[PDB]
Amino acid sequence: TAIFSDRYKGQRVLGKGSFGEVILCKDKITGQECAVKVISKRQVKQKTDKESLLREVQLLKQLDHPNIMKLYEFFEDKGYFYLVGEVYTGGELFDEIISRKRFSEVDAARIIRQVLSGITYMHKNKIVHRDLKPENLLLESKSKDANIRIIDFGLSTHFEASKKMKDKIGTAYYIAPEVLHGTYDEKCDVWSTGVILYILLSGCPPFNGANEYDILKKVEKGKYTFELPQWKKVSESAKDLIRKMLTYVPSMRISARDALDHEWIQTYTKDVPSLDNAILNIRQFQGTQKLAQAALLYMGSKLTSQDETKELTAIFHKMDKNGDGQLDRAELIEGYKELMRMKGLDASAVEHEVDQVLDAVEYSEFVTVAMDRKTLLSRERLERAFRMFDSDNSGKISSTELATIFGVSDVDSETWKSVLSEDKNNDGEVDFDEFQQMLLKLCGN
Ligand SMILES: CC(C)(C)n1nc(Cc2c[nH]c3ccccc23)c2c(N)ncnc21
Repeated sequence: TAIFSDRYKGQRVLGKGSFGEVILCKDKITGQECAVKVISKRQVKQKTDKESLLREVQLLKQLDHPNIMKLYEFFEDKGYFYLVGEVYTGGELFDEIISRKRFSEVDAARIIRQVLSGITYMHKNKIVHRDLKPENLLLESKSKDANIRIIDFGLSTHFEASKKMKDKIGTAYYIAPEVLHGTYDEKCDVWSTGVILYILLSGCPPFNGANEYDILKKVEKGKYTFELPQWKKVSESAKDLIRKMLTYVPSMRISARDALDHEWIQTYTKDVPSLDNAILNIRQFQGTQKLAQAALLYMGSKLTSQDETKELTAIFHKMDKNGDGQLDRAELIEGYKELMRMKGLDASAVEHEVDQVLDAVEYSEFVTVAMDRKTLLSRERLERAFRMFDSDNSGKISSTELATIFGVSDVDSETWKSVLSEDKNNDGEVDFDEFQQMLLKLCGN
């Protein structure tokens, strides 16, 4: 088997996806940029054997469709899997819809016609997504008229899903009822696309709730209504496709192929009023999801930072021979690499990361800067998410909004209310510092 680091080099972290982090890597000869998903074998358990994974990857490489992500290579070592594929700079689909001023059924029809064309192609090759959601709908380029590329097709079949809430944010909305009970087939992707189509034309999920188990309760029952003012401006054929896509029994449910031939897809692609109420609801929804996610990733980063701060200090304590509390530049690289070796790109990137800390910055001061640089992304994303969530720029977030944020994050109502009081003002609203202080107290600080 070939080695990944010998062919590729890490450029920058693009983000966090399902089953692992996505790194922008570049080929050391041709210079081709690629987005590599790094799945840790310790944190992610396999549902299938090695021969089944190698056979699916081999097929996935030969598959090609303009609305499906392209996979180029695959590597494996003692504790990692490297899925190498194409880079898409357009970002998530919903992040683009919140920035534009006008959105209509013609935009939603062109969006879902692409998603269906991608799903139809992957169904013919006997590949299922299972966890289809807006987060997996990336745009190929920064231009407005850009193709939608679906990511993570077939990973759910070979890798076990996470039980951590930071990895399950917003999944309960789009999951099909048959997937929760065990027996399911490719029709679960039509339900998920049906839920996305519902949110594109209204901005509120069909199966909604104040917590994960309340959302799954509505999904399992399978009941939903078009009883909102925003559904009056929408056509009847759009609702007929939704009714067919959200049919409880999968055998009675429409296929991805037959959904393209529907009267709504054929009329709105081949009067069209703007859905203004849906844009504000998608904006309010997207912001709530991203702040709830950033809150959990901030709490997770503080726990791993405190865990790694004491670990790096214990490694440098043993390496200190005389006991002056100082170490050489070459020694700090051996200890910083030892911290990475114990906790699961290469030696050159590890040596560069130590030089980046030493340019700014005693080994106690080195750990303080090095560990703050690891959390720099999670601290800034939390503040940026709080600012975006606070659309009226009042600087505060009300108790009703906190209950919605903590509700999506699965933090119990009685737990965050006890933490809020440990701020005795009783204002019924909190600023960023007060919100940050609550998250710190909710993760043992
Ligand atoms: C989560 C973010 C938005 C950072 N992300 N995720 C991906 C998907 C992805 C990147 N590499 C993969 C390998 C197997 C399956 C899925 C993937 C991806 C990509 N291609 N290009 C730019 N960003 C990407």
